[PDB]
Amino acid sequence: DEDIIAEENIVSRSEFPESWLWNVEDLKEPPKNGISTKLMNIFLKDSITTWEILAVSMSDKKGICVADPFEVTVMQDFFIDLRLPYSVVRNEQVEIRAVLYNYRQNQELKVRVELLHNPAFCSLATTKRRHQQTVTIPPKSSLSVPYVIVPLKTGLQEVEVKAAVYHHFISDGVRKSLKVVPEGIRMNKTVAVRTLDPERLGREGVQKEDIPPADLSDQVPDTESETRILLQGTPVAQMTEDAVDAERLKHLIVTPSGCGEQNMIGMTPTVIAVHYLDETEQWEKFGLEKRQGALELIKKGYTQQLAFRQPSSAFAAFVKRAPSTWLTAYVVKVFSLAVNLIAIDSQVLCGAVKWLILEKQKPDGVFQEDAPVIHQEMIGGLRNNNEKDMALTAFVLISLQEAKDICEEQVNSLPGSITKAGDFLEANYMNLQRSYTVAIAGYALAQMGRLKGPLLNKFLTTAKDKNRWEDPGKQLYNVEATSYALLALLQLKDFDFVPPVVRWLNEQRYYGGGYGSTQATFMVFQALAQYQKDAPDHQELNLDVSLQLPSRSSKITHRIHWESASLLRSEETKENEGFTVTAEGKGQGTLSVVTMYHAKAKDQLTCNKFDLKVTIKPAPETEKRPQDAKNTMILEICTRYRGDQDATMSILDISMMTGFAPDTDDLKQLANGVDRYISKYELDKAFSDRNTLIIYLDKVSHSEDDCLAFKVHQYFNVELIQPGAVKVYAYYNLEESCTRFYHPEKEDGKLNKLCRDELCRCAEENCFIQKSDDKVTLEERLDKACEPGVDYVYKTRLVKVQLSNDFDEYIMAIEQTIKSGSDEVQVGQQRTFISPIKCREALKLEEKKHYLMWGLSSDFWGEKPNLSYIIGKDTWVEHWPEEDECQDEENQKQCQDLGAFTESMVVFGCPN
Amino acid sequence: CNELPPRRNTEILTGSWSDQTYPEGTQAIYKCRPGYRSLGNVIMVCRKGEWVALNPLRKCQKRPCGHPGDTPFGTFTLTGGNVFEYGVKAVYTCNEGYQLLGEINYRECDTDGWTNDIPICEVVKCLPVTAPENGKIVSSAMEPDREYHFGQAVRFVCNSGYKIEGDEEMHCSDDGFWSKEKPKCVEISCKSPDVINGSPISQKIIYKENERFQYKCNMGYEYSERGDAVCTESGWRPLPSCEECGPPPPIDNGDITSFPLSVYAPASSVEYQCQNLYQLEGNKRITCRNGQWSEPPKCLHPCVISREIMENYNIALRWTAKQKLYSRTGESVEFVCKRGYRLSSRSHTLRTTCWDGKLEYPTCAKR
Amino acid sequence: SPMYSIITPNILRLESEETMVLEAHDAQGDVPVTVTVHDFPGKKLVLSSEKTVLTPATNHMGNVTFTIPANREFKSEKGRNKFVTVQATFGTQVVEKVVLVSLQSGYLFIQTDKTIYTPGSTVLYRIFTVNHKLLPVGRTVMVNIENPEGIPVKQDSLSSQNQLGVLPLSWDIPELVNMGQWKIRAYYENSPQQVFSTEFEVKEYVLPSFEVIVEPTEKFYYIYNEKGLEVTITARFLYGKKVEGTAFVIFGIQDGEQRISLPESLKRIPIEDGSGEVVLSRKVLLDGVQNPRAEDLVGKSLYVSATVILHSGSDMVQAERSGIPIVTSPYQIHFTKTPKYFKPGMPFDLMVFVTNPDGSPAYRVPVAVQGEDTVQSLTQGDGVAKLSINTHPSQKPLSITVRTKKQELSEAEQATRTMQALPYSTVGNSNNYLHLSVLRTELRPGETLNVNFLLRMDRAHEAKIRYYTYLIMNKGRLLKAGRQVREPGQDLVVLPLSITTDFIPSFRLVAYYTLIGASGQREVVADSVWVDVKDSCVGSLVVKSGQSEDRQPVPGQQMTLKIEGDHGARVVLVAVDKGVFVLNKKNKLTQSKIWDVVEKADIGCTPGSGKDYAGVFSDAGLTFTSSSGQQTAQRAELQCPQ
Ligand SMILES: *[C@@H]1O[C@H](CO)[C@@H](O[C@@H]2O[C@H](CO)[C@@H](O)[C@H](O)[C@H]2NC(C)=O)[C@H](O)[C@H]1NC(C)=O
Repeated sequence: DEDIIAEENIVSRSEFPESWLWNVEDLKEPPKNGISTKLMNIFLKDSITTWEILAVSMSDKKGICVADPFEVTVMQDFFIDLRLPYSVVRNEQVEIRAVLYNYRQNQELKVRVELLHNPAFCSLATTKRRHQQTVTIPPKSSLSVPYVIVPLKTGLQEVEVKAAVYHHFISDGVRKSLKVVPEGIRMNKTVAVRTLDPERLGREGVQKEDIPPADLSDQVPDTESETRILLQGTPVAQMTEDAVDAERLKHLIVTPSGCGEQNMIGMTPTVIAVHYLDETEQWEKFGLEKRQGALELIKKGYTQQLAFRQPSSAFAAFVKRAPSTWLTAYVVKVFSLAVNLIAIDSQVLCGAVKWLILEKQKPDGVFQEDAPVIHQEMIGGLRNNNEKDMALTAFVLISLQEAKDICEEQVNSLPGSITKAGDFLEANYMNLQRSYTVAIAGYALAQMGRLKGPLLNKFLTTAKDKNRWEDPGKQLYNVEATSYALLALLQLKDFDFVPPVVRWLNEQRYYGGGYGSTQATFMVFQALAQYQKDAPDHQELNLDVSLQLPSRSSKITHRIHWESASLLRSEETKENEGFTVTAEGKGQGTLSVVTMYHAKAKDQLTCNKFDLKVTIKPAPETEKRPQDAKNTMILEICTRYRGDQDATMSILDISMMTGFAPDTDDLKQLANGVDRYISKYELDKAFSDRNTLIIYLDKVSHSEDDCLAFKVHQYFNVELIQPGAVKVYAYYNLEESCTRFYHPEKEDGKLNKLCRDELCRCAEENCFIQKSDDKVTLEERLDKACEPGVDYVYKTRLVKVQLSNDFDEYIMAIEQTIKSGSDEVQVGQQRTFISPIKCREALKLEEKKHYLMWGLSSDFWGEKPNLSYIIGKDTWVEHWPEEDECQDEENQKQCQDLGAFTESMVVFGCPN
Repeated sequence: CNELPPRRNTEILTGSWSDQTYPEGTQAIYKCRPGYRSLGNVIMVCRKGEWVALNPLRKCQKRPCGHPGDTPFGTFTLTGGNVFEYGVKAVYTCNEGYQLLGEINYRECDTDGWTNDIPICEVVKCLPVTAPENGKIVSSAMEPDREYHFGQAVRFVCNSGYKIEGDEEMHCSDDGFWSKEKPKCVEISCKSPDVINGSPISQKIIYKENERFQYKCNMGYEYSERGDAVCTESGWRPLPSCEECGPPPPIDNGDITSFPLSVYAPASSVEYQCQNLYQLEGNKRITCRNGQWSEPPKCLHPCVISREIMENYNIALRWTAKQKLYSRTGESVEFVCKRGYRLSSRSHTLRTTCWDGKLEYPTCAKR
Repeated sequence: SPMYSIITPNILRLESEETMVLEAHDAQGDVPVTVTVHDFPGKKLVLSSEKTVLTPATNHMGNVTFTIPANREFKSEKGRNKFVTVQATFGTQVVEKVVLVSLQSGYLFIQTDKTIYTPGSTVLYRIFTVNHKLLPVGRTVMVNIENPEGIPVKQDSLSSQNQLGVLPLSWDIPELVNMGQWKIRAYYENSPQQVFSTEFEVKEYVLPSFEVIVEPTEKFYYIYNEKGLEVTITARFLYGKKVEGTAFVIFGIQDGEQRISLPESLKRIPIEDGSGEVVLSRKVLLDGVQNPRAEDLVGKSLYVSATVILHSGSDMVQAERSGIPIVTSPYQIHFTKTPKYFKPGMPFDLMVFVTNPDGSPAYRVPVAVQGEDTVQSLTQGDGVAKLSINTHPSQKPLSITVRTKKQELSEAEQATRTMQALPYSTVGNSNNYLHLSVLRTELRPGETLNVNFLLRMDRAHEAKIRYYTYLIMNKGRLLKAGRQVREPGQDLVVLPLSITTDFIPSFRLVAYYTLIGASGQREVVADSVWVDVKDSCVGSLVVKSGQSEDRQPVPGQQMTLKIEGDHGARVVLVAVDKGVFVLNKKNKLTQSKIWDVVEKADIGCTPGSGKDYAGVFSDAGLTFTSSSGQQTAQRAELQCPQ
């Protein structure tokens, strides 16, 4: 071509990122007034827009700084804006627009624009011929070039448009991709929702769920589906019983005073209160500052109790009074639970312990109270005279085991003494009757782990209603007994029996304090404090869930832990399979199998809100030598809104057929009133390069069709005329639109294509093989029909021509099988040869005539019962003269060549 | 002209050119050599006696290659130029933490297009880590022994009764190796604390978990809040603070009358005492003579008379004080046969004496 | 006679350097001080242990700087607040205080490359890891990707070490994905309760080729403006050039969440040279709503929808401008910057905050107090004016009503607001007050502010006051403490405070004095004031052209970028098409948003002062504890009170 850049030397722009330059640079240059400047070289992308560059700095001494946005516009004098939609539907004819911009001040441009061929699309551009148009873009202006394409195969396909100007070294190219989507509509089916619980719903600790394959009955042919296996964990908080409210303990802060017994009576509530509030961490509501004074009181009580410590390291109500066994044991108890709060002297505690072993323990091993305490209300359940030996032993023993870790180093006879006490409780435990004694002796034995067998059975069956160790008498004795039993269950790790006990204790609302609350105040809060200690915050979650797909070689496993229980674990599989899921471990989960696919749509896909009819007719009459140009046609457009009311302001987007332009006079007549509007910008434009048009409507009726029409003149002549298009929509919504095509020949403006089911092939190539029969020889015919591509070579006779609105059918009788391929057709059978209507006049196939036809195996179309032939670009179709015609001297060359052709093919065939 | 048109540096001949001398007005078409572009053919003309240029403005420029394309997690730079023309080289470099896959790291704009493919950057990976002995890996994200990549951090937590030894956390560093070494889980142990202004009460030096350490404060000093420390996996909590012969041997059923101490030295002495009703035999006081303790005494076992054993022999206590009675070593006990019984064959006396836990019960065999 | 006192922030943060100020008033010689921090209540660990000596050369005033390690023990059963016992020991005396503890390790900022993403693309984001001083640190951070429903879909645990406080990450978006607002959630490993988030929309879209801007003449609509709502439409290509076409504009009324379109207001206007105008007439506005009383429309808003079509008909862009309040006054008065406690008899300062209906500051707006036309001030660039009044010695509640007196505006359209201040209750009705005043002006780093200490008390003990103790609160931690010498007789002393970059964005100055007065009782009187500073970066970072301005870039052309910033700083970049922002311009990381997060995590809760001397310390984020017993109440609220 002259004075233009060749097509092959133009590299289309393709780098159109929405964001880029995600880079990191360090400012290491020698500072200048504290600022270190770094010059950075960057490669711009192909987009023609403005980039906003944002900067964020991170310094050791200066911290983080977000700079102001720096805008950098990128542009060219001449470029292509290829406007592609996000997606398009397979096999639906669409029109795209390439808008050419010329931003030169005073220079018009003669431009040639080409749409590159793509096998995945159907357009006038083929592998053999190009789709060009030579337009003129005035200075400081733009021009729109419509291209009509049909997506053939799904997936990410590519569109490439190039352009070069004449008489200048100025070119541009745009290459963009779009998503091609199956005809059907996006659907998902909930295949399965199963509850995962191996310890509860599983056999032998494993749970196997069988998932059926999805229905997929309305699945669109030749569409893929994706099945999602969604594993999630079910975290379950284990319901720790609510701790006693901090306000209900305000009264337990008492100043200790009195003598050997009255001092401990006042010291008990304070020590256990701090012990409980410390464990439950409720000093926030109680008052943080108050805890300090509370400690001073415990110290006070302790110091005052040292005054009653007899030289034998024992304790009694008065210095002269004989040392009491129970009082010394109880002081050990309280002092042992208070070592974590204040400074408790070891000599005091350990001396009392060594005393009780050596002075009040018999050989059998049982503790004896040789001086009963004066306050009989501070001992609680031991008042009930029955089984003093068993009860008092349990009490003293518990005080020993509680002071074990402190006084095991100093007191050497402690382990042996604990063991002797344990023997007596073990021996006569089963002969107990009083619920209280079974409770207190049960906790004394559970601390050693000697509460098993029938003994543990008696401890559990003595609990009435499985939640309280109750005995006829004062309720305070029963509260103490149930507290001892709860401490035993927290020692026996029997968390299956603990919730009922604890719940009953909280329902009593007993907050300690009052006449003879000593035991019931200490024990209930010690048991509850130990309950909040051993209380385990959450049910253990550790799921091992393994999938098993038939199409996977190995096993996909997932470990659902507590720390990541809510994490959605998705595993996708393209095959619609039935599979096995095996879960094992503690905890709970949820399994959701959901399969996405493409479903056939009952509901209309296109033109849901608008009816559009477009007609193109030969205009009549015609004048002489004014008008605009030669050949004139009439475009008529009729639209109706599919609603209950009239439509509001609407847009008519009309693209001309290649070589046509609207008549100015008709447009000026439409634009005048009548609730229509065509802008002056459109009316001022010249007759050339006016291939797009927008008619604005004030409203369109819903009751009937609103119709307009105008004349279009042909100013440019082209061998292939591209169909024009009309797109109606309402201004408030561009998606609810309708688009129709018109082409004078081709009805309904549609391009030529052959569709069945959902696979369409392009039929816009050459009608057949046109060459000049003189130029053809015998070697030419022999070389082409011997190619491996050529599947069949037949001598046929055209029996019948069935004319149709879309494709012409040529019923041919296979007279002779010169070369057979896939089709095993016999002499005498008939085959139908299909061809586009544009070719009917170019082939001129008449009945009762003969033809030599050969073609590719890619020209097959059907299934073996109804196998048809497609006359494509590679289909050889030559007229075969009859025997009486071969005697003539004009047909001599063809007859000799054809007879030889048959002979060589029949006898010798292809050399290979 | 009397020659052929000169073979240009960026152009090529298209005609046969077999004659020697050429007439006037002959046009010599120069084709644009591979990797160059022009609006049309650069045509030369012979006139007078030289091959002039008919198209002085039309020249062959360098062919434009497209944008070489950016690769994920990597940038590029241009070599031998500042425009994407024929003859430049685009060298790629992966970001920090990303390593190149393959051996081709450049793209050379040739006559056809960009040479080779766009390089690919992969994130560096660390070797998988196994759970340490007596410990687990709480962190990470699922999958036993899956290859970690750059950045991912790992934490180590021992089981109960063990404390960590080494760095606690780590992460996959830049070179594909972990930032810290794999630690160890050792049993929790504590040494004897050095209490300031104080002295230890206990004897043991090595301590296990939850074992308490008892101490006293020197004169002039007193306990700071608490009076003892506990061995925890982190140390002694709280810490001991004072603000301003060996131990005697143990005896069965008895102890010493004083608080034991650590060292006694020769000439020291301690007194022993048995449990209640137990009888002591030997020197009640032991003495340290030449780094050795004297023979400590022993506690003789008394006898317990239970109603359960008396019922089997059909015998009862003469002076009915229980149902149970204790007898020290050397004490005698008097029984009587229950009503309707006789002294039996294998009995001789109803009065027997207890000797170090052995008492002969009389039997009555019913008359 | 000697009184020992400690001050520590209301809430103590982990892994952050915290200062504690120690004073020994009325003391002689050297006072050995040992500060130990223990856990509450067990006192299991000694979290810190520093030492110092209070010498007369330092006026018996020193500080102890300590950083509390984030042990894994301070993690509760979740939900309860954690506390520590701060125990300072001077000689024999020991003063302990229980302080609230925050689990916050510092700040995390997330930057996504774009604001909206198509299914299939990769989201590139960087996590900036700093401490409470915004300085880069190296810690372990947990990241969670979350779908619009709320379910986490990808967890991770990474390290910020050797990354200079910037952590580059990415997440691939599946092709099949749920549309809507997705979230990234990150939190430090040590502080799982402080979870920082950024959203990004996932949607199917294509970038437009031009932008449309709908900008009304006024930022509001006066209900009695007969002209109606006049609107300017501005359409221009993304590469700069203007747009020729036609625009369809339609109006609607928004009431809360109820939108009422106005079909009668639809207009089609020519867009010539990228600009058009369309007016919503008052008549059409009133006819659209079924209420003749125009007063009822006040409180509702207006939205405008414009559709622009190019003459080529190949692209169309719809844009909207909502939230246009229908008002009866151009201004709005706020008392969010004025202390709510006064000192009877002393001048009371007010920081009026006048804004436009859209929330932006209003410049040069006359404001005055009702009945006192003399007290008329003018708003500054930030829309903040200063109004000083004279209080009488009384216990009556001071009620202030401020109105705008913008001339050329009728009294019916003037903005008004009413506030109330409470008397500063004094210790034993001794009528001892302290008043701090500060020149109200946009303060910048590198200047000096004169702080006026004004004393009022009886003359029986005025000579006893020899010094003031002043403290500065910045970013929620104690920045600086010192003394102000005052001679007997001086009623007013001036403190020249040097303002550096460490005071951004704002600081509180709380000063107090102590004495033994009246009935020999130990008395503490305090007062605080809030001072704003010009929000900016500590250093600087500018991006400009590294080439000649005449040269316009070209698609593919190499370009030079001039980056000028702080020495040694690591700068991270991103280039985004402006078309993206036409669809979504939310969650964009700016500097103003950084200081917003910082200022919202402040432990101070008031502009200044309090009901008593303890309220002054607590409201300014401080805990005071003296050996004599004068101390602030405990704080059990991480968050400020309603
Ligand atoms: C795939 O499954 C989802 C479940 O999340 C289904 O729910 C649809 O999603 C939309 C959200 O845009 C919901 O408002 C509706 O519940 C569903 N809409 C429709 C039109 O069905 C649905 O079956 C699938 N999702 C989509 C977007 O179709």
